[PDB]
Amino acid sequence: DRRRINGPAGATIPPVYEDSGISEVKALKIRSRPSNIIRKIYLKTGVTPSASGSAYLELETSANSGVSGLKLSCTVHGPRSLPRSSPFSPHMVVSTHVKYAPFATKQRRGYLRDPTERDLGIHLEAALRGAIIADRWPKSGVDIIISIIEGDQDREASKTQGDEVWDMMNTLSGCITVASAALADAGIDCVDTVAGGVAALVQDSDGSPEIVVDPIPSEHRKILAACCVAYLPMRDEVTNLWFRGDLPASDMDLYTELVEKGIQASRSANRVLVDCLTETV
Amino acid sequence: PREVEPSLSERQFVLQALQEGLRLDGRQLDQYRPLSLTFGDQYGVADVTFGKTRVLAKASAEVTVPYADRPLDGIFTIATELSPMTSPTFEVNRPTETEVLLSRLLEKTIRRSGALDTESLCLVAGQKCWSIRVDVHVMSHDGNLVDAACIAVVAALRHFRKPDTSIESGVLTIYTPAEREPVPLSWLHTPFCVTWSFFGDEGEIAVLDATWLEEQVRVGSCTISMNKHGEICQIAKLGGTPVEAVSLLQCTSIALTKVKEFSDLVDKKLAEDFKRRNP
Amino acid sequence: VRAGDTTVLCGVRGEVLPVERIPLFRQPDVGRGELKEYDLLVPNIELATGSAPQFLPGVPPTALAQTLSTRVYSLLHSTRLVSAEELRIWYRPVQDRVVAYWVLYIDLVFLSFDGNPFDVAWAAVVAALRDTKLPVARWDPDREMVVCSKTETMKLTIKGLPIACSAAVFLEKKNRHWILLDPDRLEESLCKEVITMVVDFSDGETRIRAIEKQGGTVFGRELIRSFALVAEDRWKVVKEVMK
Amino acid sequence: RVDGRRWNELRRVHAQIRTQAAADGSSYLEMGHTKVMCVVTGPSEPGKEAEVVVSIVIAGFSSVDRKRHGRNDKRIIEMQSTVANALSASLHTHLFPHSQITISLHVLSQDGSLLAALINAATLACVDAGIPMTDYVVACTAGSTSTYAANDENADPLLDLNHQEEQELPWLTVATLGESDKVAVLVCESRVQVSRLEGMLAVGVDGCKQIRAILDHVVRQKGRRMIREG
Amino acid sequence: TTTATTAPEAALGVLPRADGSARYSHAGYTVTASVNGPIEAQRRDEHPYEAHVDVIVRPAAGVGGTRERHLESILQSSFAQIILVKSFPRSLIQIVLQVEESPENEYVNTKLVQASLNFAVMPALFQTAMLALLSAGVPMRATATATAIALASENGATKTLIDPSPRQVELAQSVHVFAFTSQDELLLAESEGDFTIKEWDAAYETAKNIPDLRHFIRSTMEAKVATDLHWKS
Amino acid sequence: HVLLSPAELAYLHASLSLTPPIRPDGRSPTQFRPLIAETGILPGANGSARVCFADGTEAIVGVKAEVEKTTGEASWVEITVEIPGVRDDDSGMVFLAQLLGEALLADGEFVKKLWINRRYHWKLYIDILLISPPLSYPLPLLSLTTHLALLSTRLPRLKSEGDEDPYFDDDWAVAPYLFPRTRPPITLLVMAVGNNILFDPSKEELAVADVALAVSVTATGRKLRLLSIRTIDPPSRLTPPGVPNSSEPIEPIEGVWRAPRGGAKRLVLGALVQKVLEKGGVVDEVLDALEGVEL
Amino acid sequence: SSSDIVTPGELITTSPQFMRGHGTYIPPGTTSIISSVAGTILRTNKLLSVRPLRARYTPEVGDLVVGRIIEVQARRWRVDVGSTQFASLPLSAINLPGGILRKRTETDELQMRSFFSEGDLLVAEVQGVYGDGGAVLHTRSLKYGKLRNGVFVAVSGMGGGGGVVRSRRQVWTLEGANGAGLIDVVLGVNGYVWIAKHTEDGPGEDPSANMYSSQNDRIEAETMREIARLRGVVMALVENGLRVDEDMVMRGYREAVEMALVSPEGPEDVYLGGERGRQLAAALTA
Amino acid sequence: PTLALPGQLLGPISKYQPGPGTHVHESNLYSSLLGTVHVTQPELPTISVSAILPEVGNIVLCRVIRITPRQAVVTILVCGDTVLDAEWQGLIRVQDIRATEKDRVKVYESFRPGDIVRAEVISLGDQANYYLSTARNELGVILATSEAGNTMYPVSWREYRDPITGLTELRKVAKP
Repeated sequence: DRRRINGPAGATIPPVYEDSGISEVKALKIRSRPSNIIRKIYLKTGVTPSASGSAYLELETSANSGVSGLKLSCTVHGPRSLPRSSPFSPHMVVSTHVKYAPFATKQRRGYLRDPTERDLGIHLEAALRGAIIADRWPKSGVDIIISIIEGDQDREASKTQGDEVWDMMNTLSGCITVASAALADAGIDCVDTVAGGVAALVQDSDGSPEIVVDPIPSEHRKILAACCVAYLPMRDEVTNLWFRGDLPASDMDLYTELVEKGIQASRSANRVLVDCLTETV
Repeated sequence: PREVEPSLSERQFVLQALQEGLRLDGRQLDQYRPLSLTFGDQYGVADVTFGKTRVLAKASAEVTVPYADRPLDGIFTIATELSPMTSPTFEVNRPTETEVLLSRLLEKTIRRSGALDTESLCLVAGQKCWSIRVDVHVMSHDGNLVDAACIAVVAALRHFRKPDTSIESGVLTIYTPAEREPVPLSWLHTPFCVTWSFFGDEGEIAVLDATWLEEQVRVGSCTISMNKHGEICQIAKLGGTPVEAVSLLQCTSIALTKVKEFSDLVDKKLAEDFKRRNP
Repeated sequence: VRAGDTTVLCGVRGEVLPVERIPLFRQPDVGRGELKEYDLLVPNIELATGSAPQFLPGVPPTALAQTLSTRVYSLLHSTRLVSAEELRIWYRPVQDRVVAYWVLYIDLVFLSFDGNPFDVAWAAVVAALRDTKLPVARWDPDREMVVCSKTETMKLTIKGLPIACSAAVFLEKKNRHWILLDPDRLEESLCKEVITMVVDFSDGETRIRAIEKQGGTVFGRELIRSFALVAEDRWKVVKEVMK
Repeated sequence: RVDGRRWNELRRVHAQIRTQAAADGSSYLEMGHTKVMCVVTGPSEPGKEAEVVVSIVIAGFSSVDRKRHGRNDKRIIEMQSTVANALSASLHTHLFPHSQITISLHVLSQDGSLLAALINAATLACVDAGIPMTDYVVACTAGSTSTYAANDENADPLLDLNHQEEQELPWLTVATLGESDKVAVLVCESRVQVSRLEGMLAVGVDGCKQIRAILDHVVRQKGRRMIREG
Repeated sequence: TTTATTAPEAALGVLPRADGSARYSHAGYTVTASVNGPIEAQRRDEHPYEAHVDVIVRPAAGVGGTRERHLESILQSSFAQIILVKSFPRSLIQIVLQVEESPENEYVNTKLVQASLNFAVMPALFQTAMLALLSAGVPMRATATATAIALASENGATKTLIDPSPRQVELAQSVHVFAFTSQDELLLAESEGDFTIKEWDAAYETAKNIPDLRHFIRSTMEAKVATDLHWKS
Repeated sequence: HVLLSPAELAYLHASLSLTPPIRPDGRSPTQFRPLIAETGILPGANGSARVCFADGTEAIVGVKAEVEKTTGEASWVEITVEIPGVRDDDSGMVFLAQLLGEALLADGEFVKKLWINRRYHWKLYIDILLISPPLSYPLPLLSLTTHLALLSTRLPRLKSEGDEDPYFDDDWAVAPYLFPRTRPPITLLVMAVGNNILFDPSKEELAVADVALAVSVTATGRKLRLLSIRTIDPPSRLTPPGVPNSSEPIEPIEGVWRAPRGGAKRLVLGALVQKVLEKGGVVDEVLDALEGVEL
Repeated sequence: SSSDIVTPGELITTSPQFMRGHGTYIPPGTTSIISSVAGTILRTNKLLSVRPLRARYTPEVGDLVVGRIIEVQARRWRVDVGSTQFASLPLSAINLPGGILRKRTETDELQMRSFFSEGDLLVAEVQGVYGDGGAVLHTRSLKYGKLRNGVFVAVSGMGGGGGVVRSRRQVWTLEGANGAGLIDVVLGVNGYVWIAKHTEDGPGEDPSANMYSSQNDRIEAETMREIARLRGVVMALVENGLRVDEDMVMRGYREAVEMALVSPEGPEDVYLGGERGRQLAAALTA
Repeated sequence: PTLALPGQLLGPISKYQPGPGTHVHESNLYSSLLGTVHVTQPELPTISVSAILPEVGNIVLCRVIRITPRQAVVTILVCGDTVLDAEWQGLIRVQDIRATEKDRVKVYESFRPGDIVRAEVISLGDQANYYLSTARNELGVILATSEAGNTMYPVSWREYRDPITGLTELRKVAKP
């Protein structure tokens, strides 16, 4: 591009490890965290005073202190005049922009922006737009910008870990939570705080699968299905439901439980979210 | 911003004058503006002036890894981004209908004409290939950019010299000018663009080299790219009011004559420059 | 790196570039040098959308990101901060060859922008590079590719510590002028004239590695000579932060 | 002689009109194995004359090789410019100054003569849409059997070239308003000698006459069935 | 034209269509600058108080990368300090600079995407832009002239190279670019490489008190005005 | 996207809010609109299909299978969605492109089918063309075309073994079906107003939806298997507010439109998916109609 | 003179006796009239014109049209009526509840969105047509104004070719069936159709500040069923090419009502798509 | 002093009347903002939450950015003595500048870009603009800077005078 310092002409290769010993790799990660316990959420508000409201969210990779994984910076921009090319809108226009930080980008040099970044925008847009009162501020717009500082797993490494979709659900859950923190910080009329919960159906043995809150695919041998839920506990409403996984219709109960635990994760995350907002004021 | 238009007085008069067989420049309908071709001190720089239309063009070669359209092939590109210097109507990083067609006509002309030996360009297959970039700078736009640019591009490419290279024990050595004298770029035949314009409401009036003012009044145009030997490398009458095929054949027949004198000029001008380099 | 409200996060990710993929490559004798010939350093600045009101998605884009990137790039090379000797990857059988080069993608993101971007941005670049620990890599002739140890890491031999100091002139226009160190976003909007001074004091004598005055005429030779002392003081305090 | 075809012989050209009910105008056109479907928005408000906006969609399946087409974004933008200018040479855009006409072209299959097919498909849709036209902007291809390098005087121009012929032989696209000699579009990207050009244009113009007979016939067959019922 | 010639060479009205223009060549660098007089500013840069100055730099070859974006900012900030921007509140001033030639570094293979600051070309760009502004008749507070000093070090001595070639710049221990206003004030001071403040101040003297560019600007402008005001008599 | 007046919307919401939902079409909540489709519409494409709704929208999908150098499974398949008049990057287009891919890659069985041998895999190109202008939300139609297309897809039979580069019989009639007669995934845009669940909603209906879900399902009533759910941001949220006759409204005034201000009630989500997966339900109706198309 | 369909570029007549009309053009170098479109040659008063087979609505003064407002402009709205360009609705051309009475007219120009907003439907009459062909609407008759209590459907001859036509009246009120009660119907000559419950402020006739409020009056289920039934009827006519007109709609509605009564699903079922839709057309063309 | 979170229950609609920062849901009143609760206690007691938009009748201070013989376009900065984190454009139509002789008054004689105007919002406008009227004694220019760039002072209601250059300039002075 004209706008960036292009790297070397040749295509650079990401580091490939020596992998000298198979034995050294040894045991596969196992979820020590209880099935109903989310990661430890670190959430801060007002991290970018220049913005009308902002928040920062960070998670321990595997519930290990200091081993940081997901890192999200969110900067809500307060109701502001809409561009004049489309100068009117009866309802406040929630606009969501989600970008992986260059450090978090799948490719250090990329021909195309990740479809994943656009997708997360739509999911987050749907989740937040439900939680935001558009009627309050007609003729105005509000822009929620999420900077995915760090993913819970390195992008090029995630390709090896079964599927990126599970990571995207984890990322989306964080985006919902942090964005809600920023929205509350920005003083944007919201129907209820919305927190992002995620839960999975997993099978790490020949025994029956378990429902697990806030999963990470590396900790499980097989994720049969997962669900991400933007949930409003004070409303008992879901603004954005996202589910993926092959489930027989005979297992409708498991899906129902999977959603409920996913909502339970959202309640758990909302607990941190309210605690952070309460202490903020 | 949007292009400025001539007043309907200017539009009517220019059309009126052409119906009289007269042009505001005093030239005949089938006559070009005084053509000045200047070569810069650096190899590969060519500076063409058609009266008030000036088009500086600089050729350049950089060895680069081959990918995409030419994954192992060696690739020649033309860049002709117009700038406010061309006219305030143009804006940086904002391609236009004029620029896109200008670039499209040039690249088709040079590539389809087979002027360059692409196989000669690749130092190594799938690893390193010479990339021949020619940058076209429209210093002043007074119509017929497609024609002025074509002369500058071919003049630059024929004037341009590659850095010398050598394969030794399989090692590709690329020599800076200090290490070795740059080698001229091999060049089979020189295509030249000719851009007719048509003005009558039935397209019955054909003008050979349009001033910017004329280009705003014309109802159509037809670019023709030809070798000195009569081989047409491309024709582009991309719409506009229709023109009788006999007229277009007349236009091409005349165009060959103009191409021949363009080819003679460039050959002469290159020879004159060559003596300055080697008296 | 946080400097008041301004907050820069710099991340240096190293990637391996095989020589067979490098045009103009030559085996070193052990040109512009490997760093520039091969573009082994790739700094890029992201004025992250919404980091400040002027970077809102609807606001027209500005060149500030590009200018800082090249400012860093040129300063990164002119300071000779990183030596290509460190980035070479050798085969050394047991006929030595360089088989690839480490390419440092030095990405910066302004999480918060409160003015004076270069000082923070440059500090982040230097701080990150000092922290950089590339994995020890070697040529695997059997796999015919460069492979890296999963545990062993080599740290960059960053030489010197060029610290960037900046200031802006505020004019009453007796034409009283106030020199404002680390201009805040608001202050930059009012001060047309700015000065940037990059100094290195690791020799115990201030060495100016770069100067960038522009936008006004208040900063004559006298103030610039005076400012070199101010930059040295800024270097001393920052030196105590970038341990 | 050409495989399964005479030198002065179109491939089976089959077209349909009002192909899609939703579109104000729609056309389907098949020229040999080249398939183009077109849906034209009727002039509608999206300044001196109506804007004609042409969007060409080349489906990946339409190309014999995905790599060959390689996106070809510059090629498509050029084709859209060619068609838009071609149609505007006939459409009475001055009758709808404050409106826009949108032509959407989908290249469902490519077997050469793509530009000619695109222009023909556009006119069929424009006629379907009821847009006042000066005359059918019919298009067709023509290319000397001998190569320009071969320089065979005995060789005579072909018509409606297949994709393979477009790779091997010099070829041209001529679009003529009506049955008239005058040419709205003359795109000849392949190298050809000037002596050959007159023959190719003469053949190409005649091809357009043949195509127009087909196109006009297709329009009437739809027209007759409509007046027969409403 | 070439690097060996001490005398700067310039022309004005080089490009006829432009409001003002100038072609300037010195020390092997040739740049052609077109200036457009206050015109409609695109709403993006329609400042309420003063005209927007929009410097555009186009390299001789390759597409303008980040490097040019910096040059545009450098010249945009300085010329905005020179032009009487207050006189055309909502207007825009285009200053397109086209680098027609620079001394070809015989010791390096062509690289078009290079993003390093090129102090080498800053003086030529500044002079040509200054001439074009004078040609365009844009009101200005003062004229300005730029000079480039490369502090090469040979053996035990430091050697000042004035208006160096890019090859000299890369070999130089440090390079400096000073742009002094007609009032002898400093307008730009871009510098790079290791140097003491004493070395910089020494270069400041070399660039300020020396080809007399002040005279060259005045002499060439005198010739231009004398030529087109010959009628006045 | 779609534009309607608040008074027009108020009627639609009220009509669909009634205990038996009075859809504007007069259609039953369980009932789809008439379906018109074609298979092998494009020759020389391993699978192609055309679908056109009574709504007037149409779409064409073509499937190209190319042997590529690699039981083995990787996301070789790529989906492209050509919408006329979009910038090739719009939210709707990319969201659809990911959504359809999500359905097929949801089980990963589909990836397995495209595995010629351990050395070579079938890289499958799915190109989706919306022939008509996007008058209504394309997702339902695009999914049905993709289902029909994949069903029509035939894969070259392999004369060659696997360790050698694969060699395939050339007869398209000899080439066996992909998804030979699990089924390719169907996806239904399901909508809710109040407690009423609605299927195959019209753009007018979808404009007043309190909840909208894109539910992707497959079969092996039929043995249905849920594959994914995505919440379509109810377009109702972007509609203008109603103006009562002669500030915060305290009451849900009858006949005054008001955009659905919150999320979907937790129970409704269970109801929306429960009704999709009920045996003999809408999915069976859709597959019955879809499987009846000649192939 | 519609013996056969004339086509674009086809010579209609060469003699100078005729004036040209819509769908035809004269090359400047001859007296000949040539058809611009595929259509039927219509001859009246020695003026030759071609009615195209299919063309977007072309307004004429006095046309009663239904359109939804797309834009708000200075003292003007742009109304989509399915024509070649949006019809204009001057702010001076609407029945302000008390524009003179309020003395707020200076305020009114700024608050146009209080009267109509983007997307709002209205029924209006064409008071004029510009040379470019854009219509100018007027809404001062009490029966004209914002449309409420109804459903909107667009007719453009989809498949069946035939669509809405000028008729004795474009607005009527039908008693309705199953105790629906008075429901109005508006057959916008431009192809847009509106079906709503009757109200005294409505466009219909039984056989002012609130005028612009978008609040629907209460509508009972049976009323919505019949309103839906009429909407199905209209589509049934269009999908089979029948003239959509008040006379042909009432015939269809009665047929549909009786069809539902004899149907086993009972009068409650309102569906009319597909074969059942064709069944209505077959019984309606008789 | 009670802190309330978004979605926190405040009480039934029968006990309170929704105020700023609150929203009703199923006959219950909730806080739509993170902020402190406040009850007006005037009919029912209004309840609100405090963690802003211009409104008709509000007095705003704005900066003139461009003037046209018809209307002067200003940027709204302050609404009711409250600075706005985000800004809105407003139009002062020539009719709205002066209380009398609205035909005689000219924009050039009233405001010029850069000066600060205190204006009364007349209406939420079409497109992106508000409509503001300075046709009142308390409304008009507040801060004015001469063509020479000096900060001026109001010599008389018609014109500002410059303390350094001495020149006067015709502008719509705000009387207080």
